[PDB]
Amino acid sequence: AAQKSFRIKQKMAKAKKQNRPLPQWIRLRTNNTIRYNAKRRNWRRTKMNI
Amino acid sequence: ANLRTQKRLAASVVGVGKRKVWLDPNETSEIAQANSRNAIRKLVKNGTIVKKAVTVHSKSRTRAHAQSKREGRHSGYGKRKGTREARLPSQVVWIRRLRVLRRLLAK
Amino acid sequence: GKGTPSFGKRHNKSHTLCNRCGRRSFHVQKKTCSSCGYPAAKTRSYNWGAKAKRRHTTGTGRMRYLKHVSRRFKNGFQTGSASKASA
RNA sequence: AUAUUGGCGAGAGACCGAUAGCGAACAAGUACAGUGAUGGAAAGAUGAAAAGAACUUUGAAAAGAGAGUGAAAAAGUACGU
RNA sequence: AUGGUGAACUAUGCCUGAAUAGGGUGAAGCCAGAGGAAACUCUGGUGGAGGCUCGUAGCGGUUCUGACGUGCAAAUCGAUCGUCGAAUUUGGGUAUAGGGGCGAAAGACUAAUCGAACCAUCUAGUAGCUGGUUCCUGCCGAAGUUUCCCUCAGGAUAGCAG
RNA sequence: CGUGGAGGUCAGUGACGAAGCCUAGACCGUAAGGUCGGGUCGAACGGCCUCUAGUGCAGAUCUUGGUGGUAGUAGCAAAUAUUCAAAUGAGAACUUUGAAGACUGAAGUGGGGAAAGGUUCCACGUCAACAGCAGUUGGACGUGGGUUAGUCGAUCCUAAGAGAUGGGGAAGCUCCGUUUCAAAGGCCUGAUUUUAUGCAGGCCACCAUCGAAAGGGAAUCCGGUUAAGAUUCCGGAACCUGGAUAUGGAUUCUUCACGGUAACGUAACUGAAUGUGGAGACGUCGGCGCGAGCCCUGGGAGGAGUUAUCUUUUCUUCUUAACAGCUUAUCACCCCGGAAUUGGUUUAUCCGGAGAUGGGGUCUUAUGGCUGGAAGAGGCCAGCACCUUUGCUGGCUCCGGUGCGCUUGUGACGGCCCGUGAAAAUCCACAGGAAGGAAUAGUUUUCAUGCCAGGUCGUACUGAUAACCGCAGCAGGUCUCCAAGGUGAACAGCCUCUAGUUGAUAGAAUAAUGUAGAUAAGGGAAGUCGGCAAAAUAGAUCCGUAACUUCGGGAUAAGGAUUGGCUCUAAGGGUCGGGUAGUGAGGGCCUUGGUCAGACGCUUGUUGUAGACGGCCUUGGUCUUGCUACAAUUAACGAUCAACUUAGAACUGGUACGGACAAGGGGAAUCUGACUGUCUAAUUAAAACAUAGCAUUGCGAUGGUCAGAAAGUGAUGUUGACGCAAU
RNA sequence: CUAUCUAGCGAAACCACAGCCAAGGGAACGGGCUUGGCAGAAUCAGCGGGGAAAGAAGACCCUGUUGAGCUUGACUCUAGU
RNA sequence: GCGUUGGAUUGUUCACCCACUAAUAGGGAACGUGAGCUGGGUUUAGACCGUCGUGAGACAGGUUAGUUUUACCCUACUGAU
RNA sequence: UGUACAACGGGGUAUUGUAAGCAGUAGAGUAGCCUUGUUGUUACGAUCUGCUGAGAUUAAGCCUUUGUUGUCUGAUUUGU
Repeated sequence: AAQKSFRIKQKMAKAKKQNRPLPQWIRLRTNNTIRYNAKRRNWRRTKMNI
Repeated sequence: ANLRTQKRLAASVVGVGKRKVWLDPNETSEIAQANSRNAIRKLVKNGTIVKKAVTVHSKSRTRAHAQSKREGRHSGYGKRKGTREARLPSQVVWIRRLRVLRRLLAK
Repeated sequence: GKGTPSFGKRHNKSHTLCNRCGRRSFHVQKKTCSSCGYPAAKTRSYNWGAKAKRRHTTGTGRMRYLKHVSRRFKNGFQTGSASKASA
């Protein structure tokens, strides 16, 4: 919100790091049952609510 | 080739808006190579991007039209849509009348 | 309009992040978090809500101290160092 | 000597078998909805072993037809039956 | 019934700021002139008042009972409308909370819900009242009648039946 | 009969193949069902004697999941818009570029933000999915980059209010109050030379904390630079605060300054406790004066446009910041002087013996002017050639005018009130006199200069008929600054310049019935519950206007006459000048000589150029004047300048003229509420509520009304009968 | 501008099964029962009679020994005084 | 077989008048006809007056204001292949 | 391959209402000037007149046409 606060920004910086797909190596791991990033967050469909 | 970025950049370096920047299509081969303001800047001096000089808004009728009114034309009852006070308030006419009486007596 | 046209007049915030649990239940005007309670000296947990208590009891975090307490008593709260037996 | 669906450590059953059994056999108090107290799911089984398809051809490719792998792909990852 | 949450919507008060083209009408006060003996009275200028007025921005919405009415829309669009410098419109902070708040009152508003909020627990609340009530074959096989009951869309007793 | 499991048994069946599933193939039983054959398929299962139960299915507007007909149908129709060519691409009504045609028309479909969103910002590559058509395009996908602060804000103060102590309640979670029944604090001088900082006195008493990134607030701007940043980065130029130290100046044996009669001034020109004063600090409306930005416009220096004909034509550049020196206004005040024959004076009538008019000065410095910053900056143009990285040489960047013009700021005012329209931090000043001080120098760090530091947090983008909220990219809602030209009263409607879009599925005929615009001969409300919808007048100027009344209104009542264009007429202002002859300056003194700053400019010197043709003196023809004269005055005149407003006269147009837009139907009455106003936000805007007015009631606080579970608790009450409370 | 046709996209409401009538009886105004009339693919655009069409286990009336709001010389209590 | 009207009042069924005309006859079809229209009346909720009730409220009382939705199905009908 | 057809053009019919340009001692008049006038012309001047009873349009569902140019064989289907 332009004139933000560090508490809010520290949370947004956390969101940016976790807004990524799986690196390809994950799918090749032994006994892997994970195929997609179920925690994906986008700015259109869902809101963070800080 | 997508030239949207170049049109945006050319607008800022020249100063005028995007409606007065001219990026010809005959040599568009190297326009897309310009991915920087310095690259666009040399594209202006050589003659690639002309300034597309401003559209004329000539107030020639108005100067003649206002000339007619100053002569005493278009001053009839059918040329007026407001009361005689909206056009020229009686207060101003009174103020213009006092301030010349006050100074004349003082003079 | 009590419906859609009145849902666009809401751009303020009533609650905000709770400095103690971070659940965004800290009422601004009331200055009291509605989920745990702050800056009250006690975390609110009512017996009429059992799912809510189950969401914040021991086991939902890390247990930075109690994961070792069972192990520490598992031997008898020894202190010092270890000896050399063989190999 | 008495009680103890909480905590730890164990042994069991004419119990349930994954639309059942705890809400959750799975990154389950998770995603998500609500300004809030709160509410809250869906999701198991390719094959013994990826050996998960070299290479030929068509197509811009996605893919198809062959070939090949594999007992078997009427097992090819949108994969037991 | 118990215990908690809610005035970011709207209801009211306070603190703090912000917004309201252009015309009409014309009050005091003032100036000059005229009349008359006085009392005083008329004429002509300013003057801008006035919870006034025509009318944009804004706020509501009267009518077409128009459009739509599985819509752009859980109430919107178009025309026609009332008001528009004030018991005006509104931002932010704050205060008032459930049989309690607030109400220029309409039982109106209280975050699509209110002549009585939302959430969780008691709670699988109680129902003489509707609905459903999951395989075959064989044998027997009825009643809507007596008496009593605040009893007559129900029971108990006797009867019919196995 | 059948289903999930348990005990026993058939040494039961079985990957040369169980279970499960399919099978208008066969057999048995009346039936519940059981057996076999074939295909599919790969790990367990069956018969019998018993036991056990979460044991049977068609529906309970039954739970979960899935799929149908409807159906390839309804529909993808508001916001006046599209077309051609090339490029890319396998694949263009939609991507890009170019050329047209339009729209928003500057209360934007433009530029920035508050809340909100959180990387949507920018670059590369890319189309499985989303963009209800498509798509090599994207606010989508994968990978990366980007937010720079002593000055902008948060930080600090306090408002309405929240709330911790001491206390008092409450079994208690906690409630009351927050300065009240609390002995609640640090602070300058001196001691110094173990005193580190204690100690001996002068002292003051406030009395937690939080609470408004549009309330108060110490200090900065310009040029330029990224793919995305800037008042933050580069360059240049500032100012503020905290601190340390000197240099320079003033002060002084009249030891802590002078001048002016005075308002006051001079860069400095001692000074504590305590007290006082000012700023912060501030209602709304109306007109007037002045300033800035913009608008209009003349001359000149350049560029671009038209040029069948005409136009000394049209458009465009000509700009100057924060900060600093000098200077500048109303208002206000000071010295002389003294007033009626009362006078000054604003658009708006206030002032004057509590002392005017007049003459002379002081002050605040908003604003404005010259200069420095700063023309080496930016802008408009000509030559040079660099696949390039790019620059050099260069010219101008100048002088004006007007205005009820719009926006805005400010000043002196006037109107309004039973509303007279915030606090504190902070900063400064005055009274006071403690304390210290001279020249052999002591102060002076609120005089000039010099030195150092300014910590943390935010800075990207949207801010909306695609970035926020309405399940969605939903015609809804959301606070604010800037805003041009013309017609026109106008921020009205209509067209355009800057800027931005050209976006919301398309192609062809374009049946009915529709939605939205319209037009209809004669009559005319005969229609309908009701002229409901449409229609007419509807701008401006002149004439004229009744019943009634609370005398203010009704009333633009009702009802009549004109409106275009060309050529004219008249009226409405500003600024300057009220003489001749001799005389002094003709404070321009140009002109003739040069005297010598007459010099730069066109590494010493060669010798070449102008002296900038200018300080300094002239024998001079060189339109302001003090003196005398005629006699000085009337009539008033003459010269320049640039605005619109009003009225009138002829002519003219197939009698058209508010020619588009814009824009009141009117009158006689009746019922009822006095009026302005308010409510059933989503079917009732009303004669309903409210309002002023009137009347009644309670109450003199050890009280009246009301709250609380108590309280050493509160609301009225920061109140007092002309008040509060209930009607 | 739709409606119409075409290129692309592409639901919902509703659905015992389906859809030609007269008369009769019938739960006494059924498309299907009976008796007669009649009946020839596939369909397209309108239309509105009907399917007692759709939307909600009628907001009217009654019953229930079902409630709620309000009122009072109903009954029983109660904070306050 | 054919024709049975135009108007004032009332929401009006009804009724009474004006007038023409040859005449202004009675009726049924879910008291024909609202997915044909209108909403004038009765019929939710606002409000006023009179009577009744101590009151909240009651009245064929009188009066004013009061969102009326969907066919993109089958049949029937109107046209077409 | 036809006095065929089509597109232009021509003529007719019709709507319309008298243009573009030049010229005019037409023009309410307004002012400069020079030989200063017995129309003095220059500049402006709504409008009017003469060619202009013209100009424009004339078929998309008007009529005719020997004139110029151009076209005349693509696909599918059918038997007792």
